[PDB]
Amino acid sequence: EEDLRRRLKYFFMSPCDKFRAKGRKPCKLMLQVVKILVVTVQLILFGLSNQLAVTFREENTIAFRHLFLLGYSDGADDTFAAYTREQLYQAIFHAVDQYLALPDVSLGRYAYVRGGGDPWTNGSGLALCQRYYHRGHVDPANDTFDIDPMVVTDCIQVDPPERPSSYKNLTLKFHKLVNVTIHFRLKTINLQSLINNEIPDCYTFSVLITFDNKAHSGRIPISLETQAHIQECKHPSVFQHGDNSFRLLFDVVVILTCSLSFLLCARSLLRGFLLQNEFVGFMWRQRGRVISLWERLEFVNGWYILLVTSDVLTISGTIMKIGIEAKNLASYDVCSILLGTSTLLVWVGVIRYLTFFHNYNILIATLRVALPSVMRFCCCVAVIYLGYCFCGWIVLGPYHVKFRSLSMVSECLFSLINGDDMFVTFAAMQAQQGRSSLVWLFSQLYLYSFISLFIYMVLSLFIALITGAYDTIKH
Amino acid sequence: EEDLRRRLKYFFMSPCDKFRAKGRKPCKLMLQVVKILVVTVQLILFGLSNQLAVTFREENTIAFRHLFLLGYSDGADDTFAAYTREQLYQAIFHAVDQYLALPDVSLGRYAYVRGGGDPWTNGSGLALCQRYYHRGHVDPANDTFDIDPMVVTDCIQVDPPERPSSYKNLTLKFHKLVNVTIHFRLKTINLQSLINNEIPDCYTFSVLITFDNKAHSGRIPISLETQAHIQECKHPSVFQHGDNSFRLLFDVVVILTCSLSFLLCARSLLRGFLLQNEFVGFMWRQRGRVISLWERLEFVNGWYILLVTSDVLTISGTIMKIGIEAKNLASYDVCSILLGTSTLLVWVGVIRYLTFFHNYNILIATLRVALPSVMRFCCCVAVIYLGYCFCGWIVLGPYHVKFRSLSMVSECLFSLINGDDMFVTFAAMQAQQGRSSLVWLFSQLYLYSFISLFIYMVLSLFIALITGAYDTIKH
Amino acid sequence: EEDLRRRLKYFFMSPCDKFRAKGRKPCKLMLQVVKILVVTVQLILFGLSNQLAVTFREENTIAFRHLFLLGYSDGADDTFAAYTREQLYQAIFHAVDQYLALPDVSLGRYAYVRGGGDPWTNGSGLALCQRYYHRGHVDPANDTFDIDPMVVTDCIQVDPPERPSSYKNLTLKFHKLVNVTIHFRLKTINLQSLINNEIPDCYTFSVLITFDNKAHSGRIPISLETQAHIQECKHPSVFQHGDNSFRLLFDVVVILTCSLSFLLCARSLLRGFLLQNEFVGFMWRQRGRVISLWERLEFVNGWYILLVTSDVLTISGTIMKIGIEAKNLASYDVCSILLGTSTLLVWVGVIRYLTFFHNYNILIATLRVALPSVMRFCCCVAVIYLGYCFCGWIVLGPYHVKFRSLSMVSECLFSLINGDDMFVTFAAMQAQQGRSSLVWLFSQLYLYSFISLFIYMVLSLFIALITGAYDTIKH
Amino acid sequence: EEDLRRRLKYFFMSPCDKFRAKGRKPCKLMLQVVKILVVTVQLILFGLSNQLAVTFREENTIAFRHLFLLGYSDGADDTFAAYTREQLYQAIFHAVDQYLALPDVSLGRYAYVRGGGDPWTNGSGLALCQRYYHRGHVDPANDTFDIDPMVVTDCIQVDPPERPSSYKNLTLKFHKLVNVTIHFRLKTINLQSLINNEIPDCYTFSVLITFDNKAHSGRIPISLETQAHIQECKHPSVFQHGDNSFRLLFDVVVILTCSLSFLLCARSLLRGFLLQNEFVGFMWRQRGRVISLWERLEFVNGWYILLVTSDVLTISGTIMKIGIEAKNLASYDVCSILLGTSTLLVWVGVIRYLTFFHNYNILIATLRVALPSVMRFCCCVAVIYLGYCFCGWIVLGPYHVKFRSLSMVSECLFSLINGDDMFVTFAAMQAQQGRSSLVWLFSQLYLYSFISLFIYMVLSLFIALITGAYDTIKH
Ligand SMILES: CCCCCCCC(=O)OC[C@H](COP(=O)(O)O[C@@H]1[C@H](O)[C@H](O)[C@@H](OP(=O)(O)O)[C@H](OP(=O)(O)O)[C@H]1O)OC(=O)CCCCCCC
Ligand SMILES: CCCCCCCC(=O)OC[C@H](COP(=O)(O)O[C@@H]1[C@H](O)[C@H](O)[C@@H](OP(=O)(O)O)[C@H](OP(=O)(O)O)[C@H]1O)OC(=O)CCCCCCC
Ligand SMILES: CCCCCCCC(=O)OC[C@H](COP(=O)(O)O[C@@H]1[C@H](O)[C@H](O)[C@@H](OP(=O)(O)O)[C@H](OP(=O)(O)O)[C@H]1O)OC(=O)CCCCCCC
Repeated sequence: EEDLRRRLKYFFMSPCDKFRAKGRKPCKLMLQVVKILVVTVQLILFGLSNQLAVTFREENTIAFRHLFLLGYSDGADDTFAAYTREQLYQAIFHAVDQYLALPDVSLGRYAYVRGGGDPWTNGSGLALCQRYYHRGHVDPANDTFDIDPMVVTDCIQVDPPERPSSYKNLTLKFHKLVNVTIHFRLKTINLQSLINNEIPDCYTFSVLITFDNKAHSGRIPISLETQAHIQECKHPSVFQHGDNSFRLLFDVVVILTCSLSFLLCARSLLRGFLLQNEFVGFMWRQRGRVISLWERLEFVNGWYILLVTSDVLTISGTIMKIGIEAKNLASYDVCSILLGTSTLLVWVGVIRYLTFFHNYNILIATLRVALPSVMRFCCCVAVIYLGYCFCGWIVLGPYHVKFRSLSMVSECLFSLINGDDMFVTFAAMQAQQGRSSLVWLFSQLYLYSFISLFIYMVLSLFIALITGAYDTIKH
Repeated sequence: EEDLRRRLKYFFMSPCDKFRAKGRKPCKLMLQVVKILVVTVQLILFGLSNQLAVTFREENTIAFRHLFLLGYSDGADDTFAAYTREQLYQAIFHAVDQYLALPDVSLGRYAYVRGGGDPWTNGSGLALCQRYYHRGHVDPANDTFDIDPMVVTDCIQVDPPERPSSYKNLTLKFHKLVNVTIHFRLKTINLQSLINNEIPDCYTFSVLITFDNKAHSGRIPISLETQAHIQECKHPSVFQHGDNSFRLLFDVVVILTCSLSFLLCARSLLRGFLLQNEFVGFMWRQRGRVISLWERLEFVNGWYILLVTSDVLTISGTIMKIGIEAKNLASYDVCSILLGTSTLLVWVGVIRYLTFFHNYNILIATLRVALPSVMRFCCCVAVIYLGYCFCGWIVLGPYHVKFRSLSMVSECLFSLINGDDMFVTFAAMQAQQGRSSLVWLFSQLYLYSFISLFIYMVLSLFIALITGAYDTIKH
Repeated sequence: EEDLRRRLKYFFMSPCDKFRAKGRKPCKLMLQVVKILVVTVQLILFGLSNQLAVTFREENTIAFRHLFLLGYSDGADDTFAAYTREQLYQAIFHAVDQYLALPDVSLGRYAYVRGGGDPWTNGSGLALCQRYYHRGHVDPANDTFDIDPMVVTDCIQVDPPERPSSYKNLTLKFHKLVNVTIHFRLKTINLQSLINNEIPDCYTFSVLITFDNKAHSGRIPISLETQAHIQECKHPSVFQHGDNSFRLLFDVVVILTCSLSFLLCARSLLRGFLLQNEFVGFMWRQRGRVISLWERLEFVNGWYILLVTSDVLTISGTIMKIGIEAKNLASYDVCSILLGTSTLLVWVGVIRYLTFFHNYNILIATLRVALPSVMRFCCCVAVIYLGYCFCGWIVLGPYHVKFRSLSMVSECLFSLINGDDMFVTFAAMQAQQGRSSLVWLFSQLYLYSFISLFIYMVLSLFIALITGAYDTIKH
Repeated sequence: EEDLRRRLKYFFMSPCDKFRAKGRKPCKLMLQVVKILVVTVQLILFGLSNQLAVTFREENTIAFRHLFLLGYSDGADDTFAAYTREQLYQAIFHAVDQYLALPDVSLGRYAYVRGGGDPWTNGSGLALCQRYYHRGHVDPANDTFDIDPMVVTDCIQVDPPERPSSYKNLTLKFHKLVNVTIHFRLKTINLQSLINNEIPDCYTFSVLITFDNKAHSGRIPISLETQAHIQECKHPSVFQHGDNSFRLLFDVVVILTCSLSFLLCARSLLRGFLLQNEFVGFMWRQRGRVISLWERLEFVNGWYILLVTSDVLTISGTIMKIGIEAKNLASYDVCSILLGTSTLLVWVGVIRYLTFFHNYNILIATLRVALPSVMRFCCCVAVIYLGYCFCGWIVLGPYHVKFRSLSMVSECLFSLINGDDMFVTFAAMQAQQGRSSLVWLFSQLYLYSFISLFIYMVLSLFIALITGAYDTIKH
């Protein structure tokens, strides 16, 4: 520390002592405070426009399941099937007879498409199709079965009449069938213009009823899918952009203020790297050996590496959100994560504002001392925790529904050590008590030892590691 | 401490040492003990009269949903709707045909109103009305839509016959409709006079059936509302006030005894302010600087500021409860909070009676040392906790019902760190596993990191702060 | 300690040092070990005979609800009612037509009673009765109502024919009715003689169908009750007492061995009282003042006061269980508590056998040091906990079902601080969000402050009191 | 320690110091690392072939309950019964009429058996049978009942016609019947050859419909059972073993590599026993007395005793899994436990690899110091915990369903101290509030004292034992 006491001990510095040494107003500091009030308000004005366009989308799918499926009651979306050979005829014919008489029984003013796509012809609106094996003759107890898997697509085409036969002659070959699908499209007008007070959207659905039979087990599940394709509709109206000028000028400010904060925060990371040369350069190997890949990262502080990354995640989400004016992108799964994960990192930066206080620093710096010791112990438990996942998946696998796959076993074993759906899993074991009573005896040894290891001892380590790292900050 | 050792060290004083110095019987202390046995008994005699008048009110609404709605089974109050154009005709006509034949199928002896209100005429009892746009012609794929929002109120009036046509000619214009409401009123006699043994009340309901269609999505929810308007009914009977003299003389005692305790407790706050002049006045800036806005509030003790406020909340609730004899106020939401929040503060004052013991003081004064350190750490977590609310609301928003609004996200994320409805949220993510499988991967990173931060570390700080503030009271 | 070092320091004594001083085999100690293996085996042989006689009793009530009630589906035992005036005629007539044709549609071989009781005549088996007000004429909007409460009992009597009219002329006066009940009895033969291999029991039920209308709110709940009256049936068979001699000789051993242990344990309490005279008698007020109501109870040890009481509870339950041979007592609610609470106290006496070990004593004597400090703090919380019960019962009372009475509020507030039915209570508040939106704002302040007081601080005191009383046993 | 400092202090040795003394590459150590990647991949390739063969098995049983049972809706598998004498005729006849017309209404191409088993004749496919008492005449109120238990098996035989009467004359004797069963078998072809691309399996079911009446209580539960008998089906096809050569050569590697690791790990246990002779042999009773059955087990380390046992459990599960090629064994309950429990012990051996680090050893060796003290305290609680099981089973036994047997009481009392199904048990007590109101008062003393003993104190001992054993590893 020969020459640069004025400069190297100005880098390591509390921001409240900036006024005493030289003094300049915090135009560097309060720029990040603006980012709190600019990014959050962007998300609320976008999140309330996404909430409106889903509660209309998911309430046409419910209205499509009652008009197009035979005997649909609420709550049954997985147990709804067809078990006889005459219920599958009555489910296909009811889905078409309600399509050929749609604007006389349904309310909402839907209209047909006269489609010209790939699973349609030149003048069709409905296309029910079959898939089955091209050559097959199976018979149990006379075991000459021949399988050549090649799907045969025998589509049936019918058009909708509006202003005032060849599908009833349908054969399915039930010992050969794979699945029967139904394709049609409907256009509607979103009449939710109370909040917009301007031109609303014009939607175009795509309903897919699937009579899937892949298990070949005498059970055909029936479902319904939609893909709400959204674009503008050609209006003869005028002056839409009187209210459109209140939302697009606000989104380019985020492109500015997060990138204007990307200029200043990254430059502070350049200034921290030039002072690495000034420090070890004049320390000309004086204390033997200086750099051991730990003294270089002292200049690199963990808060500027967070705001630089949070500016990249924000600027990659604002460009995608501009694709709502007229652009033909339909991907809200990517656009919402890039805005959502960035907003998670913007808010946790306020802890740095709470860091420079002498009474909050004790409550935070224990989470930097214990953060190695907690994460070290999490590797001694995630070896044990992966042990009970493979043992429960193959023994309690055929008999129970909760223990079926490792995406579901690791959710039912992790919710059971925190105290939820516990007696439901014990009471489900006793439905197989008389049925193969040795599995029930192993399911009592499995569900008593796993629950009394991660609650009574392993959960009690995480209490003792924080308290053991709380006495070492003031004693 | 020159002159007032007899007086300033009589203010700071344990109440059990009052007898030794001068000595007077505790007519100041035991007045608050009477307030325990006067306010609580007021609430139980009022709470058991409110319980009787609601279990009659909410069991006529259930009886109105079965008589007036077509196909109403229990448990369905949100999934009950109408999806075709003929089920809405059969739901309006069944609600009127059971109104024009009400005293021949229903038990309970209801009677009509012959109403003279604002949505009625001079001689009507039932008024079904429409609302629709005044000028509209929408059509998808021929996109000339014109909207001028102005509700048109085409009410239909019909009267009930009792002693031994123009509504069947109803058209709704389903591509233009907003909502269809139904207004009528019924009067009944509360025959629950077992506990009263005197004149009971006479009610007048107001049933509102709402065929609301605001989403314009092919789904019309059906509901029913009541506002039980309550006043007396003109009796030719005599001597009601033989049992009425057991409840109104007891309520003016609370007006006395809480205000007589407002005279003595506030005067003790005046006496604590005059001794502020006697203390710092004769300390004529002797130790440099005395008052720094912390030494003034030493005279202000936190228990007399609580009982003064609890007397204002009580006296503002006793005046409102007098409006049950003959007054025409109908507001129980304000009257019950003013009594309920006051009773919460009366009971916690008993801790002051448990404060002056040498074995309970250790168990309470740790909650005054740790109360800063817990509340400081709650500000370092409510910044993180508001981070995960915005990230979960826009990503897991369209796909799930629990994560729909911040009034519901902050209830499902807070119940998940205490161990409830945990596996229900994990099993609801896997219904969208094949459907857009990148959201499911983010919902595993979101629901494993949020749950292992506020249970394994942050919940383990609150254990270490109490223990760290429990060793500093006896070591 | 002058004279009785041989005797007073033989009273205070570990039982493993009994062999070294004088020496006698533990016929005093191992008598209590026999009580472990005699009382527990009595309960299992009695508990498995009570389990068999209830699963037959509660599976005739389910079979009676399907044969005698119109439209009874499972799961609905509180929502089952009758809302129109014609459904109450069809529910009474179906309960009688299935009684007059019972042995032709029902399986089980039930038989009639030809009853001679108090609500019957000389030759009747079925008695449907009415109760209504003797003088009443109520009318809303012409408010001259007169009430004279006196029940009029107009019973209708009909007899069952078996070997090959005046009830159809029934009028109920629905604006005057109170309730309509139905009384009959059936006799059956318990054919579950697989485990008995001797004469089984012969039952006589009593079915009570109640069309109760006390609310007068247009809703009549329908229910069914049974009282299975049990005695012997007059058999011409012989040699029942070949298997009866395996269960009554085993129950008089408990009358002996618990009372033979009442002779020795109470005599040890007499011997502890005579040595109180020998101790303070020769201490002739030597150290000033000796007895201060704490030194007398040093001789009284807390384990012999437990086994004496556990012998009284056992001997009062064995006498009652003898009333199953031929005695006409029917009270299993008293007999099972006297056996159950006694068995709870027999098992916790084994801790005394684990007390005399130098490695288990540390784990138990912390529960005698902390047991004052935990119970002192439980009085500082049960004052706060009773505060939130009265505030939640009157504000969240009319709007919600869980917060209806203090027998239910104190179960829903206590299960919410341990982590169960938490999000169910938050999601039930938002069904009244638009309906009177100030109650919903108070229900967020009520259900966030109560849950973050008894989990984050008050639950963290009980961890700090045990740890603070665990360092004071070895440091 | 005279002669063998080179040898006895080479046994006690960290494996990272093996290179410094003599030096050889870890072919002993990394063999166990191969066992991680060989046993786990064996379980995933076997677990995904068991998952496919169960989701076909349990989706034919659902398809059999809708085709063969009258009025079967989903969710009712215990409440489905028959209560009148005409519903049992309509349930037997519907199960046969859908069997004699099975290949005309059902999809899946099932075929009959023409069975030649023990409950069949020479040319039958369906066998409905009766069981009843051979001599019985019971009558209540004329109490001459005679019972001679001997089952009479009156089977009725009928054959299925395919290419284009004596069962309708059936009498059941309902006052004498025991149960009515139905036996038939069906063969189907598993058409799930997408993942196999070769010859699939050929199944043969066995459906058992049971009209069991053992309670004789007017309720006959109806159920359905299957035993999917699996073997090959005689194919005229060729070249199945092109894909079969990818799974059987991988399973004999586990037979090698776990037994090749059984040669080296057991030899290390032989070498630890020869050095017991070298240690105490040259210590010729020098320090008085050496071996006290604690110094012998110092050579026996707890990790080699675990891998030897885990090799026996693995080699006993690989031999059983070979019985899937052509062997006629059908026992997956034994084969999955021998693989599952072995895989649990393979994964926990990785803790030994995390043991030899100076920062993970503190987090693990506390679980060897506290493991006595936790297990000692678990014996002082499992005496109390067995006390509340017998007290709750006989008092809350007849009235409630959750407290019915000790296999269910010990699951509902253990899930209640961890915070699950808590308010469900409190709300179930209040359904018997008016009915025998002294049991309800005892159920509040029972469910408030048991829950505030094992959460507020006993759960707080396990936190204080870990923290008390964490300060004794670094202070
Ligand atoms: C005369 C008009 C009517 C007044 C009738 C008065 C009848 C009588 O005998 O006087 C008592 C009076 C004390 O009452 P005083 O008016 O001062 O009131 C004090 C005041 O209420 C404090 O807040 C009380 O403390 P705490 O909240 O309880 O902790 C305290 O209660 P307690 O100590 O009373 O328990 C009181 O001292 O004496 C004196 O004034 C001091 C000596 C000067 C002599 C004054 C002689 C009157
Ligand atoms: C004679 C009538 C029948 C009595 C048959 C008696 C047969 C015989 O051999 O006498 C033993 C008797 C001791 O029994 P004793 O009647 O005093 O009974 C004592 C009493 O039961 C204590 O409560 C026991 O303590 P603990 O709850 O176990 O902790 C203790 O048990 P234990 O120490 O026995 O284990 C007993 O000392 O001796 C003496 O009286 C003292 C010497 C005076 C000589 C008396 C000679 C009889
Ligand atoms: C010749 C027959 C085939 C044998 C081929 C042998 C090829 C060769 O180079 O010999 C090595 C052999 C050591 O192997 P050795 O048979 O004694 O086996 C030891 C044994 O397996 C221990 O349990 C191992 O400890 P750990 O579980 O790992 O902790 C240890 O492993 P490692 O130390 O090996 O890693 C072994 O020492 O040397 C000696 O015998 C001692 C010197 C005497 C000279 C002996 C010269 C052969």
